[PDB]
Amino acid sequence: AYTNSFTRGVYYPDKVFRSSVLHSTQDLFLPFFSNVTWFHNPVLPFNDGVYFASTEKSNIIRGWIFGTTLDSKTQSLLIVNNATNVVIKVCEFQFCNDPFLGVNCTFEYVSFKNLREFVFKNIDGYFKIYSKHTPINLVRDLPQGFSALEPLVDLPIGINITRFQTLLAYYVGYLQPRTFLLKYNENGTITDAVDCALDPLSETKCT
Amino acid sequence: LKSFTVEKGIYQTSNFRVQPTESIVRFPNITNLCPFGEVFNATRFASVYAWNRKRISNCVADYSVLYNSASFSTFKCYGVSPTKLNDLCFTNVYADSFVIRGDEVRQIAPGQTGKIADYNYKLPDDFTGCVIAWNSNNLDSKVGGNYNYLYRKPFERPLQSYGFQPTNGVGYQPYRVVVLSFATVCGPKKSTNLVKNKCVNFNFNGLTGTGVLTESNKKFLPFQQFGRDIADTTDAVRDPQTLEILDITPCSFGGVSVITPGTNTSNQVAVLYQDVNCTEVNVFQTRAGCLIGAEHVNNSYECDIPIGAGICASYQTSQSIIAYTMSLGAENSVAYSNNSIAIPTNFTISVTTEILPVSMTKTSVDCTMYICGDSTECSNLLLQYGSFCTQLNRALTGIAVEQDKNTQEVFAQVKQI
Amino acid sequence: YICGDSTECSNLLLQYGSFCTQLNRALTGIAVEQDKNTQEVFAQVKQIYKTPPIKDFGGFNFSQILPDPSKPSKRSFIEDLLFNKVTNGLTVLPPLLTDEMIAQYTSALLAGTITSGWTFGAGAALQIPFAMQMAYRFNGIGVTQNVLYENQKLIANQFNSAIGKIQDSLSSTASALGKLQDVVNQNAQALNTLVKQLSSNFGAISSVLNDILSRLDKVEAEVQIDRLITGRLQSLQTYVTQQLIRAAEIRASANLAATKMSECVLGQSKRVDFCGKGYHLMSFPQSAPHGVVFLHVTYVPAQEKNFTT
Amino acid sequence: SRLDKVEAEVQIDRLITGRLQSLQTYVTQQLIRAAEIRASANLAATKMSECVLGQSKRVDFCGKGYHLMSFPQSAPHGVVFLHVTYVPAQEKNFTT
Amino acid sequence: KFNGLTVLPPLLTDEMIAQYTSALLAGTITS
Amino acid sequence: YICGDSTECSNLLLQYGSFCTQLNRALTGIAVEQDKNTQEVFAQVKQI
Ligand SMILES: *[C@@H]1O[C@H](CO)[C@@H](O[C@@H]2O[C@H](CO)[C@@H](O)[C@H](O)[C@H]2NC(C)=O)[C@H](O)[C@H]1NC(C)=O
Ligand SMILES: *[C@@H]1O[C@H](CO)[C@@H](O)[C@H](O)[C@H]1NC(C)=O
Ligand SMILES: *[C@@H]1O[C@H](CO)[C@@H](O)[C@H](O)[C@H]1NC(C)=O
Ligand SMILES: *[C@@H]1O[C@H](CO)[C@@H](O)[C@H](O)[C@H]1NC(C)=O
Repeated sequence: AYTNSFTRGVYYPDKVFRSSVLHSTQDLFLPFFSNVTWFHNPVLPFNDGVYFASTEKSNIIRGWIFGTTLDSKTQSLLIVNNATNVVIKVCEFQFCNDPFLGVNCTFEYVSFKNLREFVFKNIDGYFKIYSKHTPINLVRDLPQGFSALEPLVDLPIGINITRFQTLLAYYVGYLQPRTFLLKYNENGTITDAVDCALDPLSETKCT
Repeated sequence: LKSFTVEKGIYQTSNFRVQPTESIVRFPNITNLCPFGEVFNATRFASVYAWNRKRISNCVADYSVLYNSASFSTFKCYGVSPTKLNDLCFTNVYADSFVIRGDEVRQIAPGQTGKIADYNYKLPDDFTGCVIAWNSNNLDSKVGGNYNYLYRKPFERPLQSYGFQPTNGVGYQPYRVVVLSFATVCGPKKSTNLVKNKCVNFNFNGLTGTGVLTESNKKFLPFQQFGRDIADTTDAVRDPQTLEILDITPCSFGGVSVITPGTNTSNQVAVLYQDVNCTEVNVFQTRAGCLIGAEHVNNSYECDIPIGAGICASYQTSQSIIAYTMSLGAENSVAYSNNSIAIPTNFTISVTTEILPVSMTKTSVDCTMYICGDSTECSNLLLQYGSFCTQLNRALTGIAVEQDKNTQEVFAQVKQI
Repeated sequence: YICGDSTECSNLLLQYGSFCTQLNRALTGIAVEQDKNTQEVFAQVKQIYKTPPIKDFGGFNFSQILPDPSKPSKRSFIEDLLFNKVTNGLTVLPPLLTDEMIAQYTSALLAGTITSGWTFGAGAALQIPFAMQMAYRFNGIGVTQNVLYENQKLIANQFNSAIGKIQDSLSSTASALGKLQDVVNQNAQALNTLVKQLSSNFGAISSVLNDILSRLDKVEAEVQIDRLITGRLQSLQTYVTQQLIRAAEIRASANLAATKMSECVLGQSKRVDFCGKGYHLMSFPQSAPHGVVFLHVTYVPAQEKNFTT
Repeated sequence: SRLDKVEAEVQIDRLITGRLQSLQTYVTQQLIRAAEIRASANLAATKMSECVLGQSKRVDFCGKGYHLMSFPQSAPHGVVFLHVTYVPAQEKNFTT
Repeated sequence: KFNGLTVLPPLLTDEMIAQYTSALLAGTITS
Repeated sequence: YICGDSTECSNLLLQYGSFCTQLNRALTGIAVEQDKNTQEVFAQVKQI
């Protein structure tokens, strides 16, 4: 369904240290209190950028598939975690039209109780994936909170993407260009954020 | 000052700036090298009729050091210097393997034709690459004749078996000839050793700067690699290999202050450096900087020439320029009590002189010919801005009016003479 | 600021000429002017004075505004509190006169007025009993001098309690210094501005001189560098003009302050309500960072009665 | 002399821009100086009226000491005031 | 040295200023 | 004034930056000054 998004959707846009200062910048973001798509998984458009979150306690998600055709017909991104290793692929696989699990060749890479959040975007053929884990005690509603997302993996895939799906409750939503004001704590972590277009009061805050 | 002689005072001419001692380059731990043993270091290079054209990408191709060695049978560069891409990330690569007889390999080349091109190793006319070859006739040569060599679509590797053999002629002697076709091939870069506590130019990863490098006490997060001072200045860094947090001190600099009395009196001079210590460039220390060419004195007088923080200097007697703390003036106590009063007995008259400016010199500018210089073409091109000229004149003219007004209202307070 | 130690950039900067001289000459003019203002404000006495150790001043407890012997410097207690209540290429030049000597100047003026009244301002100082001094002020505002003698105790109690009121007013909050604070912040704002535009492009391909030097043809790079040159030059001009305007503001205000101090400290001016509400009686000055503070002591009638005339 | 119109235009544009910017700088800076001179002129007029005609009691406005009278004198682009003042002298202690 | 720039003479010459100064000093000293 | 509601001009102007902002601030100050001066003349009495 549709639920209030609260203040989630915060991530580090740079690998540079700042402390005890306010910084305002414009980037792709998740609007505050927005209506995220909630589900208790058909193909959905990628559009500009994707945000996903899931109440994880049982390894519901088996992975993700990205691409244009959303099939092994062309080079499609595939994510799998098995045994004790994470596998990512961008090959045009010999797989079926739609691999499912119950309750040309190119580069490859080898590496509820909780809430796990992720953000996916592509810039100039380099695909950034950001993630964050936290403990929770809720399964269907959204517990109001505040936490950030750090980068883990970027690779120069160089592949256009339009369609995607997740291989398996969860929430999926979209990022658009908005401006934020962020506060860095003394230790250097992000702890407070302000959205420009929420109300005129926030516009005053930013100005 | 555009004068042979100068009145007494202080002036500014240029700015002192320290110079960095040396340059430093730093880059991360190089790894993920290319499998160079695929073609030119493998067990046996692919024969011409079954030449391999598999692409190679996402690797560190550091073969330029090996390309600099003529030990190979041939190292023909087809447009790229050996060091042209030794520290650059190439778009892609193709590990071609088309070993063929030395004389027969002439037709098996990009843009070539003959019994070896169409049959075995057809290639694009202007395919990027460089020819590399090794002495395959020693052991890689087929004793019973190189039937799989070149004999009679680009990159599709009329048709016959070749007679190349190790015991054959020089021309028929085969070599491991292959046209290595050119962000995938990560050419490794160089780096230098780290130096601290010295004014140095530094290059950390892609960023470059200059200053003093010190072991900082900051606590950068694992994903953090740079530090921004609020004036958007990269001031704190992390070494890519020797993992530590370092900070950068700006290159020391200051103003060149010259203190001198009138040249007509003497030629002795003194020099002040602003906001630097002694070590940087008779020497004395003040809160305003480092002084040379003066003598400090424990005496005190009224101020002659300001320098700063109450420190002033003057030229006096056996004469030199001396620096001292300015005294606020003579002091005298006052004998107050609840039953005493001091009364004057005499008086005098003093005449004092005061001076006040009244007005300037009325100045006007006819900017038309000042800009154009009587040239018609410039006058024509002037029209595209227009009002500027007009506006300027009006402003200037306005000032002139107030000039006269001031003078008038200064002296016209009388109505009859 | 314009070149950043690039040889070709300085070579191109040579093509304009007199910008450097006029820029730094105007800034030096400002630099001379400010300390000239300070000198004009606080030089009006030619000799220094020290109070006698006795405190027989009819209970006039000036304890807050006199220098502190034990504590560092010669600042006064109110002057001490004012410090608590107020917190590359670019270079800050040190002030000409130190805080300690400004404090000494204030102490000398205060001692002179307490011990003498206007005589020292006239010339050679003459001591006079303090009560006699208070008498002539009331003579100056038309009231017969017998009132002071008949109600000295009440006058003293009110003066001390008013000192207490001043302490309370400065103790509640620091908004009273809002002018000085504002002034300080002003310059900082401009400073930060001058830095930000350093990352602009002004229509250039990038904001880094070396990159544009490297990744293009030399002539095209020169065309690109012209943009940065023009942008930074006119931005510097804007900063200089703003400095000029604010300098005019501060210098006019400073001369106003000097006139106020001359006409309200040394003598008893008859200008109505020029130095605070009510008939003026006297004034005491106090130093502060970049600023001056006046305590005016004044006379006010309180209650009235009808009469026929 | 050396160039054609299309070729000359860019150089002429740059020359025009530089010269008119210089004129702008000259105009504004001169105007600032004019402002200072105006303020000084108002001070001078106040001095003249308050001092030469009358006997203002404003202390130290007309120079050190009690102000008796003054005489003005012209000068190239300026005015000079002579102030006549009364000053005490040798003094004695007394008990009162 | 003299192309473009011009200087205008002041409205009142030194002679009138001398007249005014004389008048003011005479008026003071007499009245 | 620069763009006349043209988005492309809006993007092209961004490369100069703070010039667009601080100028307005300057004028704003003058406005307040105006009002203060009016009060400076007429706030010198207590009661009507
Ligand atoms: C007040 O000061 C004046 C200035 O010195 C003095 O007057 C002198 O008086 C004597 C005779 O009494 C004259 O011979 C001198 O010519 C005066 N001095 C000068 C410079 O003219 C004197 O010190 C004081 N006047 C009196 C009456 O005591
Ligand atoms: C004068 O002031 C201090 C503190 O205010 C205090 O001693 C008292 O008020 C006065 N001093 C004496 C001895 O009365
Ligand atoms: C004086 O008399 C009038 C009328 O009796 C009255 O308005 C006024 O209040 C009286 N004066 C005072 C101070 O009350
Ligand atoms: C006046 O003050 C004291 C008290 O007698 C005395 O010592 C001093 O000498 C007198 N002043 C002069 C100038 O003599």
